[PDB]
Amino acid sequence: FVEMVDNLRGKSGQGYYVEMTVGSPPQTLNILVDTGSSNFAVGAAPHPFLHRYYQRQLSSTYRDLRKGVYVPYTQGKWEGELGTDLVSIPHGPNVTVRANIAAITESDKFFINGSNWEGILGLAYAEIARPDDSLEPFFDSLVKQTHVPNLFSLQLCGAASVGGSMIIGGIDHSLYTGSLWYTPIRREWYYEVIIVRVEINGQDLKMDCKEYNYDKSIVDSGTTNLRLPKKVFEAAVKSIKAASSTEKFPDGFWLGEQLVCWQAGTTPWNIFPVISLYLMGEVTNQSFRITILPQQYLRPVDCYKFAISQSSTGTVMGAVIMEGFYVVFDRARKRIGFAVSACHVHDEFRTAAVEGPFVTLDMEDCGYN
Ligand SMILES: CC(C)COc1ccc2c(c1)[C@]1(COC(N)=N1)c1cc(-c3cncnc3)ccc1O2
Repeated sequence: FVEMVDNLRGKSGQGYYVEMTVGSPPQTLNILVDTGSSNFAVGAAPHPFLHRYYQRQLSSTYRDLRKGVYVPYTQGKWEGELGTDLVSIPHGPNVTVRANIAAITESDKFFINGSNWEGILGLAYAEIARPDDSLEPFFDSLVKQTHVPNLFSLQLCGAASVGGSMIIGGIDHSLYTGSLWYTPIRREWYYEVIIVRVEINGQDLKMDCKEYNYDKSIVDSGTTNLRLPKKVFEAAVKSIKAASSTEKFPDGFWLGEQLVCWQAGTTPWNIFPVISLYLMGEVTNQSFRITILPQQYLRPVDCYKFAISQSSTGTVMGAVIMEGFYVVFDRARKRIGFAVSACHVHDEFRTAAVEGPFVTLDMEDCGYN
């Protein structure tokens, strides 16, 4: 899998992208890697923000599905024309598949001014594909048409340029240390999981665990922050406020509405607590925990942004979580694996951790229905 190592690039806060080719002859595009959606959609018109775009008129293998698709989402929208074409991944497996491609023809707040990507690769399941679940997501097409095993894994490395690895069809042991610990994929739509317990500096938040997953918890490479349900965010901030009493901060800061600054080099990591999420384990009454540092949740913009935010769509384990870990999207076995990332950023005192097993009762009650 060495050829796939370091196949991800990006700029801080603008997502991680992978190089792809579409059409014959192949057209090279950079594509945002998104485990939080399920469409393969590429710019197909000369939007001023785009370095390049899909030109269907140059492709002999293009097939028109003669159908439109309309996709608003919480932070923008895109609209496009459905088709199929030959798609490959230069720094992925040595294969070419015929996949659905939405040719983006109108969008709002979708493309980023200054970014180096031109499209989005939705790695989640058909249930949330647009316009409906009969539009086969790319990864399903890949697995159906080749011998590529039904899993992929992500090592997101963070820092400005960011880098990482998407290992398609397997797992690269050089990207992590210790053991992988697996949590069940609750349902195949988003990559949905169940959080059974939350600690701040080893101190249990002591909330009904249903709150942690109201109305869902997902693993999402297409979200920057750790996003937490409102009630849980509130409780987490109160505890983090308390744990970091050494200094005082404005209420806007905890809402991600203004930065806070330290004279360069004297940033006090130590006054900031670690955060632990316990995830439902593979066995009845068994869990494991993942632990991140302030290096993960205080984002550099020396100034810093608080990168934990409140949510009305449930818990979202975005880049803030994923950058601590090597994450295995084991589709074949309906589970997601976490191990300590070989690239994660740590000091000489504390370190991101994946630890188990723990005894946790009533974990089935933590899921929302
Ligand atoms: C299945 C439905 C409900 C959600 O569907 C969508 C559709 C489009 C869509 C995105 C999601 C989004 C927003 O969050 C995620 N995961 N992808 C998304 C995220 C980014 C993004 C990611 N990271 C950093 N900056 C921007 C850019 C575009 C973008 O577009």
